[PDB]
Amino acid sequence: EPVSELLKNYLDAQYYGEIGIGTPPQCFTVVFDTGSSNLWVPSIHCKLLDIACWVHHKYNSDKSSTYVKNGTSFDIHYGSGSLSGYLSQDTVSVPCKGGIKVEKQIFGEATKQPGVVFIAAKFDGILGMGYPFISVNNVLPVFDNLMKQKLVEKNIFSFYLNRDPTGQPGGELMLGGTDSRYYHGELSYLNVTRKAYWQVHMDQLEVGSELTLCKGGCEAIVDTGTSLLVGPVDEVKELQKAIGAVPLIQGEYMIPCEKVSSLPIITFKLGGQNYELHPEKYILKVSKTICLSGFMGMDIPPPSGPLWILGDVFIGCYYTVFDREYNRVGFAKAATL
Ligand SMILES: NC1=N[C@@]2(CO1)c1cc(-c3cccnc3F)ccc1Oc1c2cc(C2=CCCOC2)nc1F
Ligand SMILES: *[C@@H]1O[C@H](CO)[C@@H](O[C@@H]2O[C@H](CO)[C@@H](O)[C@H](O)[C@H]2NC(C)=O)[C@H](O)[C@H]1NC(C)=O
Ligand SMILES: *[C@@H]1O[C@H](CO)[C@@H](O)[C@H](O)[C@H]1NC(C)=O
Repeated sequence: EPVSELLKNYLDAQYYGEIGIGTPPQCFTVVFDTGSSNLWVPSIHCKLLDIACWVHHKYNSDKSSTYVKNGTSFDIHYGSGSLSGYLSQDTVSVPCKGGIKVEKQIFGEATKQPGVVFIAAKFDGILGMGYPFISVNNVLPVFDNLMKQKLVEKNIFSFYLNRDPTGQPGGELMLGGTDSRYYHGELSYLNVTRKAYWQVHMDQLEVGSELTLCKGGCEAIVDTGTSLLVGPVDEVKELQKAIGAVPLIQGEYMIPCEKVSSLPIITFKLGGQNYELHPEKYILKVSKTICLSGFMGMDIPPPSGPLWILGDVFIGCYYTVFDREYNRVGFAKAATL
């Protein structure tokens, strides 16, 4: 009864699986993003002269018998850029072909995607798996709608993200259960503080034994739609100096690959349990073979911030369970090889 969704892994930075929209299903690749709450894919009704209109697969409402028109225009903004379009209603299949059919799901037909962001993305769109409180246009999210249709037993979903770039599979989303093959030991849970993002209280962050960040407590979100670990700019700048990383030309922080195994252990201490990240795990190897820091400084302003983002680096190292029945997040050491 729980549904397994294969995930592809692009350079440890993007994790996306296949879904279907319409009857017959039109296949789209989406990032299952716990940092938003809307489902949107590109539309055929984009414009010939926009470059985003030539990149990803497009929703064609003519070819769907289950399509019904909503038409309400939407406009979505965030850090990297923005997109806009109008809403539609159709059946959503997970996966595109064991699977389930979510009926009467309102989503977004993106007709304009300015910026250079979406050109870099190997995925067509986004399926938000956050709370309804951050859903633009107050659109009932996919997971909320599927639980209303009682399509899985448990009001939970779980993420395995393989941080081995060449390994297979790239990851696995588990709708309605948890996959014990992909984690050792037992799960330990944190209560969600703010039901908007998957927000969590963090007691402190220890970079070795000489630098303590998030001093006196701070707030964090568990976000599968963010590649790296993100914290306040000033705090992460201390972290990069403590590990000796220097900013490159593009902004990435680099550290010589010889010095990796001599770098301190970084412990995220939240909710009575401690979560270790050894230097081999919070430092990425990119191609030349150059080693980059897994941390990124970004000031998220109020009311949402300041926030730490436990992105794919953290989730790829700890199997994560998102639980809407008891509003809590679970962690367990992910199985490797
Ligand atoms: N968690 C998170 N999702 C992102 C940004 O941060 C987002 C992430 C990505 C992204 C990029 C690279 C790898 N993985 C990703 F998920 C791409 C597009 C994108 O685009 C959006 C995102 C979030 C949002 C939200 C809109 C309204 C609610 O607040 C966030 N909107 C987007 F268009
Ligand atoms: C989809 O279109 C409808 C009507 O064009 C929009 O209005 C919703 O309609 C429902 C029908 O029962 C009413 O409860 C409300 O007037 C609206 N619902 C909500 C949740 O706002 C609607 O906004 C559009 N989008 C969605 C996601 O329903
Ligand atoms: C989390 O919240 C639930 C709500 O009742 C409570 O039962 C549980 O003890 C809480 N856990 C912690 C660690 O505070």
